[PDB]
Amino acid sequence: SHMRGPNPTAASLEASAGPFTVRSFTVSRPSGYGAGTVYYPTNAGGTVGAIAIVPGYTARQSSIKWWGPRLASHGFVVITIDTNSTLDQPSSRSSQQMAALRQVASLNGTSSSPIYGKVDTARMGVMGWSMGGGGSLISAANNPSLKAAAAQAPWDSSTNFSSVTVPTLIFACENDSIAPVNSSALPIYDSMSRNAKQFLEINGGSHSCANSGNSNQALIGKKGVAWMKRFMDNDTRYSTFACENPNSTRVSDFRTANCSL
Repeated sequence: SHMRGPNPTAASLEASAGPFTVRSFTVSRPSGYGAGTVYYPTNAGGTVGAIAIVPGYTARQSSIKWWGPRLASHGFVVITIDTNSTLDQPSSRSSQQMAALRQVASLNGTSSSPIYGKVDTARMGVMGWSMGGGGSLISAANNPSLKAAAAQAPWDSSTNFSSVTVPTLIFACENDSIAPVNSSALPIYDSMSRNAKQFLEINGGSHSCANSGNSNQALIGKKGVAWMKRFMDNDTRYSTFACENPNSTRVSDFRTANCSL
């Protein structure tokens, strides 16, 4: 267990920001990816786990930026990345996500870095949108020591993620016409037998339903923070929120397995 911050409430996890103070910086010399913003917290008590977030095809940090402060304010170091090319495919995106986690761990050891010793480099998570969500699931399949994964509107050329043992949360957008739920998100979710997993489908959601500026930041933010706290911190105070079937008009579908209360 790695418990930091007060006992959460649905209300405080729905809030725009958690208890901790967040400052950010642009990574100076990115190592094995295009660009990175690091978001961190100053007064967490101990060190916090790190999460690397990757956008979709043609997209940049903009699409996924809101997660940086939303997660960091609850006790994580979060790096949002631009890929080497906006036209990088999921396997390449996974490689770059893992290179960003690698560099976050190096900046942890770098006296000139604002996250100097602010990071616990044994507790790492992966997140991403679309092809970046596909990348996150590849990162989880290839690296089972990752503590948690969350993909929003994921897309990959293959829907078989049966090797994934990492607790995985899938955000789906009901009306997605880019990576439709019935051919992408759902099939990907159904492939995972060996892990804690969850599927939350956003009612009437387009492909961008979990991106910066979305109309469900309360519910989506609550779920992603609760999932990452539960599984990255092994913090059982978050079990109620991580596993709950939300009683919301904003949710069109909910599935979960191996998520014990």
